[PDB]
Amino acid sequence: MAVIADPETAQGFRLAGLEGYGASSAEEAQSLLETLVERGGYALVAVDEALLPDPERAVERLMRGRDLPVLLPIAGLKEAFQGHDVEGYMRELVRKTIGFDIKL
Amino acid sequence: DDFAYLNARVRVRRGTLLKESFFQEALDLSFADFLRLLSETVYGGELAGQGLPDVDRAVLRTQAKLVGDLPRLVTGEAREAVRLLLLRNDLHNLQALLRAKATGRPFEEVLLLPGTLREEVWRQAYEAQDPAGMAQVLAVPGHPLARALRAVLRETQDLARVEALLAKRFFEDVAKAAKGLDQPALRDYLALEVDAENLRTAFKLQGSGLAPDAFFLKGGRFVDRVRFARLMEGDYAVLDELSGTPFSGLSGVRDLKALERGLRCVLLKEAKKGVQDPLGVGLVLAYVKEREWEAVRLRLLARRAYFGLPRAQVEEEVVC
Amino acid sequence: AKEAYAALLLAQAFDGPEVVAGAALGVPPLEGVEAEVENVWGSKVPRLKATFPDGALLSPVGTPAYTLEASRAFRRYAEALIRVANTETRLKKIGEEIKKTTRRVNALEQVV
Repeated sequence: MAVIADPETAQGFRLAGLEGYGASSAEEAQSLLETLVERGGYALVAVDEALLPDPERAVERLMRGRDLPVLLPIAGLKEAFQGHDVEGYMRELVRKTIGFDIKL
Repeated sequence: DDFAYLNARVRVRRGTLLKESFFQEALDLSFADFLRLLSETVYGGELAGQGLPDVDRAVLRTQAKLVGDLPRLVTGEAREAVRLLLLRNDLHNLQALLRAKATGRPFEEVLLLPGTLREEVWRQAYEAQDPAGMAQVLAVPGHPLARALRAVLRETQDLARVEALLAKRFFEDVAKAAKGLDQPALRDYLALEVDAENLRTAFKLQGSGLAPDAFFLKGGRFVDRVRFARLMEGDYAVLDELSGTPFSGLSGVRDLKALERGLRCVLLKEAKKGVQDPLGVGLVLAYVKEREWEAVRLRLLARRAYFGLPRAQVEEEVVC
Repeated sequence: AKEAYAALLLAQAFDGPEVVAGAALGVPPLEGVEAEVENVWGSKVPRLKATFPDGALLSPVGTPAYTLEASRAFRRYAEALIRVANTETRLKKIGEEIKKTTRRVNALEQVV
């Protein structure tokens, strides 16, 4: 596994026996995501939310087959006071995923 | 040699510490006021820029400049009695180098915060055909590691069971070295500390059920083998049994966090008693442990100030 | 996430950041996490799980008393990540299958 979340958060990831990085800079982290797709760290990547709103960009540019880096829009510890709209993230999942803007 | 010479310098340095109104007014700010309030005090002598590695490097450098001096400046019985306070750092560096030699990751891998030994010994002590040679080049004369690593080196060259018996041998050797000379305020302190150490070891090894008496040591007084076993198995009236001891408000505590909070508070309370002996070793003890309490509380307040955490997350951690 | 972040911040606040970094650099990367077939609608999607050995913890009597709690916290954090991972890749596959069927219905009607 691998993340590119924050330069402070990845220490606990390495403490869990798990590769993690940190840049906190969006274009530089997109470059790191490019070279991390290329050195594929066990097919699972978590990318920070307010570093890349969408993690899909590097894989949809390079690797249009097989979806090997499973990309997760992970959060960070700065917004661990509020969570920043879990269910709003699910509403944008539904709208991005089937095209239809519905609520309940 | 002379305790009063070191004690004068330690009392001067104890004259300059941070008060309670500092963090009580630094309990609610936004990290720029933190940089502001740390621009004035003696920790600001090494603050280079701004940000978290700057603050951490400043705290470690000021602690090495202001605390790591007193293992020097005396010679003989005084340094043999004062070196057994700030010696956890040497164990951490030595076990990091031990696991780095047993792993294969390069010698420039670890960061190696300063303890009591100069780092040229560390640079020289990685290449050795015999790990007894590593302990020999590590050996400054009356050192506890210099006579503990060669003590439990008598099985193999480089294993992890060696490291576990190294930790146990270190604890019992520091307790025996406290018993082996005359300081009436440090022997009881190290006995209470190693009692705290194997008590919280028993708390953080609950639920497993492996052989406890191989992990239990000797050198404490408040606990024994049967309380250790009945604390490793789950009933906590034995933890409620400890009354009269300075484990006073610590009763009915289950989780690791509140446990370690209570143990750190009782260690700082019983280690602040060292003004009882204003000539011997008690005052430098009450300086060093108060200094590390102030340093780690400064670090936690730095983390809260930067990341904007609620003060209700920190309020329980400035209680003592 | 909130609980593991609280545990990590209190961990490397009371204990030194250098020694918890050394404990992080002593732990192996725990290799062997992998992904296998879910052949839903004739389409393999990878479900993921890890190995995570629990008996061989490096010094369970750890001279840092907070790296064990942070280790369990980030272990539960990585379990939450892999569960959300193999939930949402299934969700995205079902969603693109719905839009593929919908454009095939509308194309077949409006063309042939």
